[PDB]
Amino acid sequence: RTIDPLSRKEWYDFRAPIPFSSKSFGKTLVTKSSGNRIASEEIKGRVVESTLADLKDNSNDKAWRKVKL
RNA sequence: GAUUAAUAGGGACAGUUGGGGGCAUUAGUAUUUAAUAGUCAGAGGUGAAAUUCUUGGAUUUAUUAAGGACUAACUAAUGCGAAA
Ligand SMILES: [Mg+2]
Ligand SMILES: [Mg+2]
Ligand SMILES: [Mg+2]
Repeated sequence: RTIDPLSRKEWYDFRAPIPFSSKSFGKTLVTKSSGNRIASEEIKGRVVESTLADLKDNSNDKAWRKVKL
């Protein structure tokens, strides 16, 4: 290996809104700020496709409901 | 002084029924393309292959947008229309 391609990558934990569990569900990858590119702002519009893996108690039976965040 | 009133036909009317028609509306993924992000070396296609596309970054992934079509699944020895 020479220079792992993810060298510049920062990770972020997803947080779910009021109906769902406050606990993070997944994590996302983004490139570091370049002085033009602002790290936080490259993520303004991203879209998360999840089950209810997102409601701790009630989740396990509903794999049938997809939620976009 | 006007025959009945055809399980003849025309008309009226009443609750329906239909994927019948004409206008408007309106959705839905899909193909194709574009944009914005990603990532990389292969994608396609075939019996094998080769023409093609690919580092100017394809195929692939996410989110939108444009544009013409088309109405899946439910869908059937079911329906409507004179037939198409
Ligand atoms: Mg469209
Ligand atoms: Mg359309
Ligand atoms: Mg029917």
